[PDB]
Amino acid sequence: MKLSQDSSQIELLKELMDLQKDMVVMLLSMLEGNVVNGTIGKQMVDMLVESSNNVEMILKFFDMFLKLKDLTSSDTFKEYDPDGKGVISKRDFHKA
Repeated sequence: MKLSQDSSQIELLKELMDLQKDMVVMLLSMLEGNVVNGTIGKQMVDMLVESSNNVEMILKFFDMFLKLKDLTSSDTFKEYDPDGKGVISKRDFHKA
């Protein structure tokens, strides 16, 4: 969140994303030998419910960015100002 709130710092955000990807890969490797009522699955869901707020913020961040990608090319934003490259006064962007 702190890194997305500003620019000129994309590298740190990308490295943090790679670290989170490796962490969830570790979780998947822990789960890859589970049963429907596995003790490891119970431990993981307990860890999630303990870290409820953090994973909520991560999911909200991902929702925001995925919905932005879906909305920038959904109804009228791709042909709003089709003169040259992307020219948005950001006021129409906010209202849309």
